[PDB]
Amino acid sequence: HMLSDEQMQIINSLVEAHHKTYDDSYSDFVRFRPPVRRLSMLPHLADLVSYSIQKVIGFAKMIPGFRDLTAEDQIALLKSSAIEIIMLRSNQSFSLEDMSWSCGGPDFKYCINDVTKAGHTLELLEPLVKFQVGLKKLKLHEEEHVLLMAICLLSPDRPGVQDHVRIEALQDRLCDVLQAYIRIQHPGGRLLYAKMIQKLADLRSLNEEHSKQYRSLSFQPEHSMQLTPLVLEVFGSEVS
Amino acid sequence: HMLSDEQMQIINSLVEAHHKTYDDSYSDFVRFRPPVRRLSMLPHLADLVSYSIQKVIGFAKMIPGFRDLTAEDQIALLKSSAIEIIMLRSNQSFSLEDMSWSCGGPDFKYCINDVTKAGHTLELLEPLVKFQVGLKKLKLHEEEHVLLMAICLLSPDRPGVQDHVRIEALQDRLCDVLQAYIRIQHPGGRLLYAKMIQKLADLRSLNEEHSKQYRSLSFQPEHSMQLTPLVLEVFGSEVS
Amino acid sequence: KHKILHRLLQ
Amino acid sequence: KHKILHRLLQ
Ligand SMILES: C=C1/C(=C\C=C2/CCC[C@]3(C)[C@@H]([C@H](C)CC#C[SiH](C)C)CC[C@@H]23)C[C@@H](O)C[C@@H]1O
Ligand SMILES: C=C1/C(=C\C=C2/CCC[C@]3(C)[C@@H]([C@H](C)CC#C[SiH](C)C)CC[C@@H]23)C[C@@H](O)C[C@@H]1O
Repeated sequence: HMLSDEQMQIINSLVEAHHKTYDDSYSDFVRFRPPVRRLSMLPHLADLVSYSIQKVIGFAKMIPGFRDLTAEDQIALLKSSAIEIIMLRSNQSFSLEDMSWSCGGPDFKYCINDVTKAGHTLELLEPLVKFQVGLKKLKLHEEEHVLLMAICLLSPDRPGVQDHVRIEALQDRLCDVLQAYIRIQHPGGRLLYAKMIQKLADLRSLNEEHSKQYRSLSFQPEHSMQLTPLVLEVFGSEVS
Repeated sequence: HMLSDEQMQIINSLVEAHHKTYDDSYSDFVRFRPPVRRLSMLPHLADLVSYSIQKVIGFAKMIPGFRDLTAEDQIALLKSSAIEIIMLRSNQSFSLEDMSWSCGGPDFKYCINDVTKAGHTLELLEPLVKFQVGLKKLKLHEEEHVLLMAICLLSPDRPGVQDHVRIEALQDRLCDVLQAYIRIQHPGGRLLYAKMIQKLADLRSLNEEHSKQYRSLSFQPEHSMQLTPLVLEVFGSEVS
Repeated sequence: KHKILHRLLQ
Repeated sequence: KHKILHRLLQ
């Protein structure tokens, strides 16, 4: 009926980790190749994604226990989950009014139409936007949002993970925290935990569709040359 | 005492090739990651170099005979010579008044100090700037400038070339053209051909120093991640 | 290998 | 392999 002290330490650590790696001013965005509105938005969006991967790495490194995993497992988790975390963390900039991600100025407002000009199709972008509004409607506390990113990251059912038992134990601890937080601190959240778990299922489907469409980009050198080295590494298919 | 018809065809082809691949308006530069003045200029200069490599490829493809070389030889010539051609072609933006490369607006004016903020040292930048002023003082006709870029590109003494005899024959033809052009069309150019050949020697030394310093960048992943895929490919050490 | 170069060389 | 990832993971 009350959160334990070690549970709230986990929440505090995760909130601080997200605050250190998510800059609400979006002032770094001016450093990206500018947006252009065939794949006119691919340079800007490639830089946005590459920048966001670095932030997700920085967040991962501050999840309790992640840094104690083997380097291979840390990479395996990041390679399969980075795109899902980007999709989850982007909900903070998503607007129900505009049906778009608004990152400060109008140059950094991203429509569905912008993302099609980076090589993606409605097969991905329709479920992605439905995901964003459903997630936005959940009205998650910051505590819950960061717990869900951490649970997503620490999923043991990813290709290439070795220490399955250690990662599942870590994820189990985080799920316990989130269930207890919702029950005690979220008024009217009786169905919230189940909804959040469903969103993790949705992200798997979005992950699959994104990887399919990314393979088309990466197989065409005039497009893949527009990506960044970090995007090529993380979204690529090399195995450790 | 007069240029032959096949010699002036070569000149015409090369001039047209340079005009198609060198845009004097510099309007594409706004598409690069913006300049920032530790290696604050590395993103902008990486994009400038990557863009310039694409132009040098496009110029190479229009040199008579280059496209008839094997793909491996085309790559070998481009990998060893791209940095020299960039240094040669950049003389068009170099200003004796400012001791700098001025590409339209003041955001795209590059000092020696700008290039140090991309990871290079005076060991490279001092000889590079002395090279630019000496080359600028030669006051080359456009015909001569483009011939020298083509002769530079078509050098058979590069690591990894296979069809040495074919490439040297091509370069010999271009040298004959340039010697004849200077003699007939360049008043007071008795010593010009020798000076231009010396500049090719200077570029070898600049190439060596650049490759040495590039190896330092490329061995540090926080810097190499700022490069482009094309720069990593062309300036890298992989062999076909 | 040299995937982008090959593409740019047509 | 995964040169940048290793570096970013410290
Ligand atoms: C990235 C973020 C933000 C927005 C996210 C967006 C809008 C642009 C298109 C993106 C990136 C999708 C693409 C399908 C993903 C891709 C690719 Si690539 C093959 C060009 C996934 C998430 C989408 C802004 C801010 O909230 C930080 C956050 O981290
Ligand atoms: C590139 C060009 C231009 C200028 C050339 C410049 C100024 C910036 C620094 C450069 C690029 C040097 C660097 C030492 C090379 C590098 C690197 Si990379 C390890 C960050 C070599 C030539 C230098 C503009 C225009 O005239 C088109 C031309 O093509």
